Amino acid sequence: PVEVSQLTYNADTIGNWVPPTELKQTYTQDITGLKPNSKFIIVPYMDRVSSEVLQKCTITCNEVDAVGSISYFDTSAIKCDGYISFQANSIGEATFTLVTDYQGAVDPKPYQYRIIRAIVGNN
Amino acid sequence: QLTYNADTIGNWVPPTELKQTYTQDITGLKPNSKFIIVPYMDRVSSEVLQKCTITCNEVDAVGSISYFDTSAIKCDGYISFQANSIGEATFTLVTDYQGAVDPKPYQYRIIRAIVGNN
Repeated sequence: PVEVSQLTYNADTIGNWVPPTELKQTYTQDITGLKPNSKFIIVPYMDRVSSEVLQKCTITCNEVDAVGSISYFDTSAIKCDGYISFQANSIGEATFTLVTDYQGAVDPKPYQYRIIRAIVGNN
Repeated sequence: QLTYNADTIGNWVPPTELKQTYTQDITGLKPNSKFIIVPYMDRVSSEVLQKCTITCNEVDAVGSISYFDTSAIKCDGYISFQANSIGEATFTLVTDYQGAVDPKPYQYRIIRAIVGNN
């Protein structure tokens, strides 16, 4: 176990949300390979050319106690905001709900996420 | 035991010149505690290519943050740092904006692991 005086944050795990294939879509996505039963926070980041066709995406976890929503929007009024604080399950997984409303969706570029883990205790 | 607080948000002070290097102190933090600051965005693009890059002046801090609001959107990076004994941390901002009439600030979110005396 890591003493609080040696606490560090690992923030180098990044990934992509699978893009939708319809203009309005609700779906889920699993993230996998996490330390089992650890506490994490997932935050949005962006390095992404705007589609300029109003690609709105909201992510949440329907577990009570996974707290927060993440919002993405790429057209003029840029959103890359929110967070979700969650605990990975006993096999190192978590699931998220995505709700997308895109005004165009030919071959959309994924929105992007970063997972942060405090390395302290046995987390 | 371990929970995160991620609701502390703030603004980076905007530049007064087209090309600028300046510092900003974030204050009010728990003295000596360890944090990670990430960029976020909730902001109308200027469309005038407002580029901002941030690094931390504190001893042993690590990372860089980048912002860019025009076509190729950047809201990226992170800095992991320790607040000083006063509850402050100093950052260096490098800005290169193609226009700069009353610019909207770029935005940050500070994450703290609430564990032990952190």
